[PDB]
Amino acid sequence: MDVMNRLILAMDLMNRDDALRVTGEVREYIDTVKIGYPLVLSEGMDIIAEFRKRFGCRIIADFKVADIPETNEKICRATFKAGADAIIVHGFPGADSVRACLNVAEEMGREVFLLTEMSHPGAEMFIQGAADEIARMGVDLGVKNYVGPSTRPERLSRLREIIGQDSFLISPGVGAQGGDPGETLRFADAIIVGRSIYLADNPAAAAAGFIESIKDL
Amino acid sequence: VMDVMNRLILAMDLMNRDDALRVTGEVREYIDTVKIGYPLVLSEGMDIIAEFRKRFGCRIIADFKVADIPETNEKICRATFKAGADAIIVHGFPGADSVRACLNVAEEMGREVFLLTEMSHPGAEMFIQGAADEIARMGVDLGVKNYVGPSTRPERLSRLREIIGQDSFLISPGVGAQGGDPGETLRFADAIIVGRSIYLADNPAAAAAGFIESIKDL
Ligand SMILES: O=c1cc(O)n([C@@H]2O[C@H](COP(=O)(O)O)[C@@H](O)[C@H]2O)c(=O)[nH]1
Ligand SMILES: O=c1cc(O)n([C@@H]2O[C@H](COP(=O)(O)O)[C@@H](O)[C@H]2O)c(=O)[nH]1
Repeated sequence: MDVMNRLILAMDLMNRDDALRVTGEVREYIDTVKIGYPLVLSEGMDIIAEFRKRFGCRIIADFKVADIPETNEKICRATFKAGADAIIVHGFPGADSVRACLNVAEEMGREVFLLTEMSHPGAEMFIQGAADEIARMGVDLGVKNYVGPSTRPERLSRLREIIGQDSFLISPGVGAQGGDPGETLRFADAIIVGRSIYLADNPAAAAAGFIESIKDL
Repeated sequence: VMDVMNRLILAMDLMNRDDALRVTGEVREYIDTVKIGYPLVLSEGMDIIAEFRKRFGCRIIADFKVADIPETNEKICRATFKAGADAIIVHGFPGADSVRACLNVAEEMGREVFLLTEMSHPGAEMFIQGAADEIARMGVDLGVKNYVGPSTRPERLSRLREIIGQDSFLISPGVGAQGGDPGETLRFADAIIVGRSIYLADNPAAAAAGFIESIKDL
């Protein structure tokens, strides 16, 4: 995957008008938008096709898929039907649940991103202790795309070590949650940025600023 | 606790509105509580919750296995309750802050959180099972009153019931298609969740009636 400016917009605004306006304002800086449940549950899955019609951007569906294999398959099918190019899947529910997603992705053209360790404080309770093993499971399953935490660069670096330089790694927690853009890009291929752009007084200036920060990367 | 008719919750995972509405209507004399998840919601929109309420008397549990950071969890819960869900199911594995975010929204909006502890599928043994007793204990500490645990592992469901206490409410999937037994599961769970064994049946009403006959003494 080739992400313009190594910057993925996390579009978690919850109304269509604002979400479309803000995305339009920063469109020159990106070609990849992560759309999650806050927007989809507020405005419907039709929002994905609309983003493609308006912006001709890549769409990552951040649905943190975390069900049994049978249900995971249905979720992936519905999601790719809506025009998502990729979907984010939790590793914690185990290999069969990940494989179900990989199967559908193969069938419909698309990519699976495996979420290993999460960026928020609560990730330390259960996820962190499992995260290296989750990454190894991804490697065993042939997963090529991964998500790991900007807020813990040593954990992100370890994730990169496990999956190797050939795998693709994106990383949230930049800005609002405390992660640094430049440091994150030592290890990740792209950074995910939500609030620091979409809640900014001037989202365009915010996006430009991030790119300035990582300009020599 | 919610008064689940016949201790039986329909897992409505059909992916088109017409079939989902048909099947739910056919079993409505037997079931007043319907679990709606992402297969249906991502196919037909959140307004499907409204359509179910309009057509049927039914309580709606949104099985969204919420598993994000606290800030995103709050948004998901808000959107879900705005749409009319009585309750939402949240994963415990992302930790206490993520669960608390959901509880806080549920409290403000006058709705309920169900905490998913251990899962019913084989993959659950890899990571979830080893954390599940602690996830459940965490739920109790956080004041969670409603839980989900696996019919496919009676020993684990029994332990989960111990941890949460007799006063907590416990619902359990994996009955039928995944191999769990209705009666055995009701030793520990307040209600069983049944999907495919009802919604793929030639006569879903007959299938529901059959489940109820098998648990009539309970
Ligand atoms: O470990 C993780 C995985 C996520 O996808 N995300 C998500 O990435 C985004 C972060 O946005 P923000 O920059 O506003 O903190 C959100 O959409 C959120 O759900 C996260 O913050 N940490
Ligand atoms: O541990 C779990 C938690 C779930 O919510 N569920 C879910 O409960 C249902 C099971 O349906 P079924 O009876 O067809 O196997 C599905 O909606 C599924 O996603 C599960 O099977 N095991």
